Amino acid sequence: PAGIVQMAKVYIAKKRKIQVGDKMAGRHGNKGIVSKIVRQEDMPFLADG
Amino acid sequence: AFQKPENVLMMETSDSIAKFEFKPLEPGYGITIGNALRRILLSSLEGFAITAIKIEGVEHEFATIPGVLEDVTNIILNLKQVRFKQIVPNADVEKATIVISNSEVFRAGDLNAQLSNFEVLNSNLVICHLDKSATLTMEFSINKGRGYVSAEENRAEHNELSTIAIDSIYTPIRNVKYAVENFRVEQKTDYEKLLMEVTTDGSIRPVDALREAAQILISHFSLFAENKIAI
Repeated sequence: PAGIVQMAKVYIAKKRKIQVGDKMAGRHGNKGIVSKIVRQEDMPFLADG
Repeated sequence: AFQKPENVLMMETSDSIAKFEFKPLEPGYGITIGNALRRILLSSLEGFAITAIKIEGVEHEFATIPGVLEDVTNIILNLKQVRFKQIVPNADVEKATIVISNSEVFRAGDLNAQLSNFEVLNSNLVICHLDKSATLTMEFSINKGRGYVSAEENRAEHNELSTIAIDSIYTPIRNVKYAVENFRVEQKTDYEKLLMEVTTDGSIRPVDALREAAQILISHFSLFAENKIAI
């Protein structure tokens, strides 16, 4: 640009996980949001552990 | 009267998978016993994993090394999955120095467990595919812990402009079973079968973990039965 001498720049990146409040969806309309991150124990577990 | 069992049998198909059976029992009582064991076993045991990495010639988690087919991200990601074992007690934390300098495919067991204090169970995992000419230097830290810890907490250890902290899943257990079914004599009842299964990583036989879980659970109930401090 004519009136300016230089332009400097930086890039900033963020590695982003999941946490409560994020949105999820599927292929049939099931919009939703994460409510609770349950520990693995008390999830309902089938007859094969 | 109290129909005490005495039948505790082990069968141990392998170094890592084992069965157990409990015989004979008073009704409605084994479900309690087993579900308590399942929770404590699968929740609160102790293990080891790797936490920190220092690669030569790379400064951050998005670089790339010349001649190595994967990113640094995938190196860290699959290094996450390598399950370990002790051979000696009292091994707190360890640092390792790998110098892969030949036309190779860099695999897990290729890690010389060069420290005398510790070893690798799963040897046959593919870390990465080098070219004919890549030279790679890596430095490890392995440490003990419980449950699960994310990365940014592991920012505690002094990145020093190079160190990259990684996630760490410490749990030493993979699968647990219990099931119950009646057994009987004619006209006289109240025989119970408990059949239980422990599937681990191989870092420890099922018996030690099962013993430790029971030790903690009894240690809890001990205070809550005898001592009776009052308001």
